[PDB]
Amino acid sequence: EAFPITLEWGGRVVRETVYWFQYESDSSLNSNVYDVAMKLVTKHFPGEFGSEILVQKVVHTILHQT
Amino acid sequence: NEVGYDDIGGCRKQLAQIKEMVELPLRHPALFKAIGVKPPRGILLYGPPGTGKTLIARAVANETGAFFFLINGPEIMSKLAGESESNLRKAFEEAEKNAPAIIFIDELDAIAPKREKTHGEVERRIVSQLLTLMDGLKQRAHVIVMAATNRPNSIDPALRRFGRFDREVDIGIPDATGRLEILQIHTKNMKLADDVDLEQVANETHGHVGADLAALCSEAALQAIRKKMDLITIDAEVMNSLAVTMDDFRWALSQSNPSALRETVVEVPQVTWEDIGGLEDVKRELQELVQYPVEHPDKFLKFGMTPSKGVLFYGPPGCGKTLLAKAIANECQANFISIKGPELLTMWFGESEANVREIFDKARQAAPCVLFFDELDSIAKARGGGDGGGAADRVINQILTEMDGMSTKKNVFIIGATNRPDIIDPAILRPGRLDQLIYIPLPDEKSRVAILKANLRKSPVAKDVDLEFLAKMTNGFSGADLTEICQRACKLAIRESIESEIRRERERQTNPSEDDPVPEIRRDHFEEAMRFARRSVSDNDIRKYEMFAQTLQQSRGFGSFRFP
Amino acid sequence: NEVGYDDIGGCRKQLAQIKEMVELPLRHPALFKAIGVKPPRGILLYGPPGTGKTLIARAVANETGAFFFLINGPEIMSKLAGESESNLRKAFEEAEKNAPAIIFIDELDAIAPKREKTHGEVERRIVSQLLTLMDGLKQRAHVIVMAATNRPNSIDPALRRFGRFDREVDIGIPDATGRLEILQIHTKNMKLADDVDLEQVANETHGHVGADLAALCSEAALQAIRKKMDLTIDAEVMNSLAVTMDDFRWALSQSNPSALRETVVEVPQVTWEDIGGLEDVKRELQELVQYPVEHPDKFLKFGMTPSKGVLFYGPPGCGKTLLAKAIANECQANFISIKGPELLTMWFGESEANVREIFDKARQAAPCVLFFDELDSIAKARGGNIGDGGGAADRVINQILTEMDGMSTKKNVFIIGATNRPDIIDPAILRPGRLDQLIYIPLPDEKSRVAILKANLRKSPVAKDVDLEFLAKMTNGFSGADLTEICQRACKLAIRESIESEIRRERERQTNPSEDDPVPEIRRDHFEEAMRFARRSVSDNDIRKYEMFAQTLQQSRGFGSFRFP
Repeated sequence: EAFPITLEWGGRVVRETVYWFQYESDSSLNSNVYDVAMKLVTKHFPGEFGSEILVQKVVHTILHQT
Repeated sequence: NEVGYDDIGGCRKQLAQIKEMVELPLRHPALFKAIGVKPPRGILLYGPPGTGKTLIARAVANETGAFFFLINGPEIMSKLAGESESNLRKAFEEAEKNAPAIIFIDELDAIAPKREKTHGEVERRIVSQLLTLMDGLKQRAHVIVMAATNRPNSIDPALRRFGRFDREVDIGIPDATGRLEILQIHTKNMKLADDVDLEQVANETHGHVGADLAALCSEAALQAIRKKMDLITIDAEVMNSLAVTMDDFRWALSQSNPSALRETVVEVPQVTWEDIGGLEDVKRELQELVQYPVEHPDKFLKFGMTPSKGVLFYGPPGCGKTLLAKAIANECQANFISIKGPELLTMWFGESEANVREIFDKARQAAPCVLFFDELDSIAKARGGGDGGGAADRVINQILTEMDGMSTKKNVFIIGATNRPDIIDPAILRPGRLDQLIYIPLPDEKSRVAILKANLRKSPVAKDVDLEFLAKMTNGFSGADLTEICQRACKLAIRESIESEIRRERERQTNPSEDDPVPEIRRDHFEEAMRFARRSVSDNDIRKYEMFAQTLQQSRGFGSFRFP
Repeated sequence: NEVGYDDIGGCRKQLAQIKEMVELPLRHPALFKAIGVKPPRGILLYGPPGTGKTLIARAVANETGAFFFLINGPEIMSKLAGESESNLRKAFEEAEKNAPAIIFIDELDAIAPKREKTHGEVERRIVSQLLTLMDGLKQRAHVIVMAATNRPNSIDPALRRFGRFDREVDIGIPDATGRLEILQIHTKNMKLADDVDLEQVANETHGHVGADLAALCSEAALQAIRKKMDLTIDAEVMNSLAVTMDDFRWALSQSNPSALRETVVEVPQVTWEDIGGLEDVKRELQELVQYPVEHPDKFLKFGMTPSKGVLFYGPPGCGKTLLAKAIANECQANFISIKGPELLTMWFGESEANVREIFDKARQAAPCVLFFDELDSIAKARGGNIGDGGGAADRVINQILTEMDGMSTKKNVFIIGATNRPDIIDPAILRPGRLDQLIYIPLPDEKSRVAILKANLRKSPVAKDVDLEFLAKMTNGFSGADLTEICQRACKLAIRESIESEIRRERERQTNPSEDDPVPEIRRDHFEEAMRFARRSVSDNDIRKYEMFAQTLQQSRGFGSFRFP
């Protein structure tokens, strides 16, 4: 259910594993790609300029993984 | 006979505008002096050739008395140097003697084309002569000029200044009703069998103009004559007994090449809400943003609200975005101009982004209008879903520039449409430019029934088949998929009919001694066609739009607010 | 001294169009104006030079009996300024005076070329005078003006307006039957031998036009004269001057055609027998192309829009072109082929504007099957999916999309794609309202291979002992290209053996000075030897690609369980 995505912006690298929690009954705890991408970017790349590109790439990676 | 209003059709709106502009001044010259108001000096009509602009001017002149002088551009230029100036001056000189009068300059582009198209000296002298004549026309005795040109950019801008051809009328391309009227006018002196319905050909003759329809009628009549001529200052009753038939019209229709296929068509779409029959919230949003501003301006003034410039659709491919835009344009009875993605791609490749200004001028000239941009993301995709740069590009930049320089007083509304709401340039979504995102979800069961019914509206369908069941089990299908199912069923029915006809012909061959085998699209046809059905957009595709709508437009709608 | 219809050849269809257009208005002047119709004010024939369009105009004028007046564009432009307009006015007034009449303006481009070409004041004044005269024919009665130009865009667009030149007839270039007709017309007076088969000559003389064929006939006659030069004209001596097929072949090898590059538009001679396979593909192409021309009423009855086109995909060289030509033949519809190099040339030169010209030509030749040989060529050039900095959209494919969108379904012009790499094709061209149909062309099976072999040997005098049916059985997985290669190798071996045998016979004559053909036909051992030299162009793994593509498309297809109580 979890797949790895690493942020690469401005000559940098990190290690992370995204957790997917879909199929939950409430349908709210189910993962949202954009929320996950923004959370990961802010957690690993806090206050980084031009992070919309990185978030877009992370979203594309999430979509392909899912 | 003398030309008149009833002798011209397909330009009722423009004809009424020209009447409003010109009839009152010429018919009642004394009124203008009393009120001390400025009448028009020159009305410049533009449109593709063959729209009968000369006929419009002739009718307006005849129906208001006055004197009509025609100046043909090619004729003026054909004359020797100096002779052209003499004739051009003499035209205006004489026109006043019979004032009030209307002078029609046909093919103005020939006389005064865009300066960049001119090279010689005497070419510029004639243009200066015409400009000088126009300046003196200001004080002339109720003399008006109506010059016809292909387009506003086809003539020197010096002729478009104040005191000159400053008022413009866009004759444009006739629409279905206009085509029917033109066909009626051209078929007035023709004998036609009852099978012919001009409405069918009018609804079908897309891309034709006034001249082409006359050619179509002539070709149909000549086919009738030739088909009967072989078996036969005329042959008297035999030709007086000539009767055209719908088959002759169809054949002449298939043997004509319309001259305005590539012109941007501006007309009120015939689509209606029942074509989609769903998305009540989207209907309400479109109503609020397109109907009230043009229906209740007083409400917008009473409050400090300013109409929004436009919206932006987004969702799975082929779900009804164009359908919704056309429906909203129909509801307000507003023109509709569509700009497909290939046009934007052509502008990008050819570096012709300057044409966006022309598109917006076209939209402005015909208002209220719903300017619809089908695929704003086409350029973004063409550069990679990336080439290593920002979202900015020349075509979208020009769209932004034109949108910013648009007066909210005009009722031109911009509608976007994309399948990748994330790769769109962020600038176009800024407040003041397309500041709303409307998600067009996959059609629902009721909407699916509506779209199925709309598709089959022109196909004789057996009463046995119930579209509600078909829509029930086709959950997750897009509008394109349902139209595909209908087309497949029609194809199967046609094939069955053809094979049955072949078998009947063979039976006739063996036994030289009859009813329609399959007059309706049988249930079994829809049964087999559904086997070829396939969901176009996967749930993975639905995920992108669902997440986009769940995150954006719902991220921080915290609400839960109330004053003490 | 006067020409007629029988004198003209190679343009039967266009001649019929011209006749139906002009003869009736001219033959019955008063009757025409009595009925509320206007005849063609001006017609514009065009096509590559040398097709004798002037002869067409003269023949029409003679047959209808109308007065004829010829205007030489270069002649008119030769006259010093002022005299040109006077001559034009005199010509038009003279034509009116002897009405009904036809005015044929030859080399119109010279008088009124593209507006960019015109530079001087008099050059534009002449064009303006011509336009004014054109618009002045409405008052005149029964005066039709026909002009000749190479292309519609080679003349001032102001002339092609309404009232002025509006009807256009594309003379084009003659086809095999037309070439045979032209050769028969030209060789009417020449005394020929019994060995000449003008049918075969017309078959070989591809790319020729009337003038080229006339020059070829003159060259053959002069070759015969040269052969008989040493031994006022005596009729019997010229009777002995019997031109032979050898002279015609010599002229063929010596003549330079003037229309080789011109787009060829004619009904292909291919037939389903040439490739007797894929019955399903046959049925699909039939439904797409034949029904909407032979059953127009059915679509209206059921209200269905004919499909605009279809897309092919499969291993290289397996009949993707043969099927298209066969379907065009079945409907007797003209066929236009656009090779991949043409698209590549348009991309490299950024001349995508020519796509409009291709589509215009196809539309003018309705009904017609527009065949694009390689829609993947440009995409493959940019690296394909191996490397693509940009996206699928490109200049030429974008123009194709635009022009297909702008088409009118009433014209019965059907687009057919053809590629070996369907993966990299732009998804835009597969959208509904476009090709919107994918058909997989697989490798030929046994019966198809037998048909292919028979077709490829239909011109080689093969022996009776050859078991083509067996040869197909062992050649499993061979594409049509590979079978043609087998036949080429067999014929190469046979011809080498024949020539070596003739050399041996000559050597025998030399060594022992003092017959029958050693190899009159392709012997079985020739085919046996060639087989050992053969190879399979397409491998099993590269068939797996198309198999997987088709399987992926099919898997999307579901819901085959529509019960519908």
